[PDB]
Amino acid sequence: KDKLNPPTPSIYLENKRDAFFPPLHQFCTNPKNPVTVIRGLAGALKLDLGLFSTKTLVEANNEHMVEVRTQLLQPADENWDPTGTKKIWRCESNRSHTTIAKYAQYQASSFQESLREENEKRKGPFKTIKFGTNIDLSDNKKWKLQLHELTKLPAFARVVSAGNLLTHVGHTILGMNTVQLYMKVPGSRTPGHQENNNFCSVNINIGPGDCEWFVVPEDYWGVLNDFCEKNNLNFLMSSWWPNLEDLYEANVPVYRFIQRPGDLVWINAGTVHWVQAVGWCNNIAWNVGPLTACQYKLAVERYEWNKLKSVKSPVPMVHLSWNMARNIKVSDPKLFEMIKYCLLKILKQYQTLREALVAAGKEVIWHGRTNDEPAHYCSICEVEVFNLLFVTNESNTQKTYIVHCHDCARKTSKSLENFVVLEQYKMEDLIQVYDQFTLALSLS
Ligand SMILES: [Mn+2]
Ligand SMILES: [Zn+2]
Repeated sequence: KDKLNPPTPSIYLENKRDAFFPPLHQFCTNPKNPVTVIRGLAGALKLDLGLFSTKTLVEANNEHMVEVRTQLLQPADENWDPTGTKKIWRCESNRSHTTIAKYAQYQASSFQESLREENEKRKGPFKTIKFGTNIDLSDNKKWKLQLHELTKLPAFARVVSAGNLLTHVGHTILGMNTVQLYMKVPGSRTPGHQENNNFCSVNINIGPGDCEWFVVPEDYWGVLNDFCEKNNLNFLMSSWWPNLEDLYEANVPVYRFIQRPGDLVWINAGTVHWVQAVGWCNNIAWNVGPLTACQYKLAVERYEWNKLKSVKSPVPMVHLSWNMARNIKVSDPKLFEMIKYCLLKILKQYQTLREALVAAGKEVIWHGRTNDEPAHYCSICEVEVFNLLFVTNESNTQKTYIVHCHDCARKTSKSLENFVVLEQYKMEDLIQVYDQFTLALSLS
């Protein structure tokens, strides 16, 4: 079917008015659009892309760390086994570190070399290439001008904004509410994935070359998960590059398009995607969490799925839910009922545990909280832990307060004789927040 190769939802901006036009915001967050390509974005806003050129970055922080992926240069949209025999899903992506200065040297000399090949005139085997990925631009003192340029974007797409759920977590989540940079040569691949906890993502191509994108809607993610399982791959943790013929045969639609310098790509909640550089270019990217029922629902789903798969959630959805009820007026009836439901579940499970502890003679110690103190995760199994913290007698004594979840502490110390129970929030306080959380009226 032509329905298996659908057109890409696109918007062409000419000027600042197109960029601040409110229906643009509604178009991007609409669940029917798995991806939106906003063409001409940097031009419309007069964004100085030159601030993210390799030359500028070398000048600013030449010793900054780069994660290198070493890959094979593959033809077009395919991925072949090393021998050139069959197309397969597993893709080779070996890891190391370098600096901005050293990758730049390779980026530049790579281009000079293809110029000379182009003037030499005249199934693999395939060449090897290096991709500079996940460069951390969180530091405002190292990247002042770079980060300031991005405040020129319309609010809904900014790293920081009042309507962005990630802004209400109350703490930095590296790569999500901070900017990441990518430095590329042709063939550089970002393999198939969903965003962390299914949050939306924003990507701007700095240029000068293009990137080619492949996109699959959220509700087909299960099919791709089955493919991975059948091919001995972990959907969440392995590197894989889908066989397009396998997908067409399984009746999975695939969006495909080119991102040019200055184009902004909006990846909607839960959308599955993978990317390769066609030319020489840099990209920047981060996440955004719109206040919609669909975004919250999908984030919670992946949060629960991550527990089953023994994978840590970078977004602490329990802490976030309480922050919302504490500080945000919610006027969408569906979204409100979702949050209220989750808080109720958290509260009941917490009340159930606290009473079992008390019935069994275990002391609960008032420990409280400092402000801007992150959510805590279990030092053993890395699940989020809320309110009741399990700390060893020794770690308590030394005031290191190393956190365990209840189950991990029990597996170590059968009657918890090796632990103290620390409580961060009074129950009366939590009941109050829940009870005062009501649906706000909006006429929109
Ligand atoms: Mn992504
Ligand atoms: Zn644990």
